[PDB]
Amino acid sequence: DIQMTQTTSSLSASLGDRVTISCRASQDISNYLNWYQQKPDGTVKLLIYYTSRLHSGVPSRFSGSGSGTDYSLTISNLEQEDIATYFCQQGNTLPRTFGGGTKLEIKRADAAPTVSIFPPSSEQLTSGGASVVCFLNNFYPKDINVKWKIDGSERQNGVLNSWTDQDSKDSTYSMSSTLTLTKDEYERHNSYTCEATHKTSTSPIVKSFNRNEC
Amino acid sequence: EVQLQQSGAELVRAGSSVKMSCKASGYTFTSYGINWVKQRPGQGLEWIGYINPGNGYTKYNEKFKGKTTLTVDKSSSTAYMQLRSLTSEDSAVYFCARSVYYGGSYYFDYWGQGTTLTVSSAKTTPPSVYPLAPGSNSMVTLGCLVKGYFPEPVTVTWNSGSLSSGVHTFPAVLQSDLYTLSSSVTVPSSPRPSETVTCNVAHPASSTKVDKKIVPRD
Repeated sequence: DIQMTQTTSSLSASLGDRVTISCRASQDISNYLNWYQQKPDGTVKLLIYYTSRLHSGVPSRFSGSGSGTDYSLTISNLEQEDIATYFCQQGNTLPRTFGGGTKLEIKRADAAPTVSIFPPSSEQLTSGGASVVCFLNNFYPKDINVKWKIDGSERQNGVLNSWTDQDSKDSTYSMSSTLTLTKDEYERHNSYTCEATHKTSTSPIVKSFNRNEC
Repeated sequence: EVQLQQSGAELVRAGSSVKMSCKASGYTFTSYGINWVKQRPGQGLEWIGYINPGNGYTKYNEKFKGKTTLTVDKSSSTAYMQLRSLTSEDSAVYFCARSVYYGGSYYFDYWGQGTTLTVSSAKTTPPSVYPLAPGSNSMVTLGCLVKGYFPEPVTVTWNSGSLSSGVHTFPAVLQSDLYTLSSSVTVPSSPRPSETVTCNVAHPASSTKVDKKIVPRD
């Protein structure tokens, strides 16, 4: 079939900026390309159709063009309501295909994460399990990496991570990393480290604790 | 107004099946095709297939054919989709949208709110709230771990909501066939452990409400 490519999963902009999301077919779509918008709440709406250009009931700031393989959507003046995920869609050949989507986000001044680590709770230890959690909150841009070190080394297994969409008051992101072991394994070692690597600085921000010290 | 109300979310065991609804309104049901898209967290929409209510002519996307069957009721102007012998990769959100004409080639001008299909076999199970406290400067972050529950959702709050700003409740993750999530709150050092900081975790499905107090030391 026809593969639709949208270079840029996430795209940054300020409110009031001309924004452009690209989309490129794996072949000549003969100008049969559509564009859908999808709000965070999940709903989907049609914006433009037929190689872009053709509107629906949508605001004037939305514009579109393209031809053959290369197409694009442009929002002359970005509005808060505009913040969402945009998918393009070729209606030239079956099966109908969709691009990867591009999700706008706002431009914040780089931040550097606030890192906190938390040993396991007695309550959970009694259950025989043990989980060490670590929060990397309010940071920007969204790209980040969290590294767990037990007794000063490796550790990949037992690590589970969660991320949040951009905040709506400040435009930061946050992340929750969780390493779960067995009570026994947790007692066979001493220092647990949560290292955070963020462009915000070349030296990882390190937080950890020693059991013998608790 | 053109309206498409899809069925509620469905929780069903793998191997089984399920038929979801999509009910059109504000326009002539048989004059416009219906298509179904599939969306998994892992971005992108997948074009399931398209059915013409007037004739019942379906057209499937090879990758869904066989396990999927598109039907309709040209009476209650309602469109249906059936997914058989479910796998986990069936877990997702399904949209039905009306397809339309200009310049030779259709497009979807109206979508539904989508239905959420979750394929699991765990059962209504309460979570275990675990307090997250620093061990034995100006601002202090505390937490609360909600592990081993099912199915979503679970509602978290701090001090019955009196602590709103500076809170972060992370999306859940499937641990061992169950769900687990965390939640943080950043309050000044004067507040805790001075005063009380408590997480309020509610898990509806199991009719469970929990208030765990974050106390000093491990």
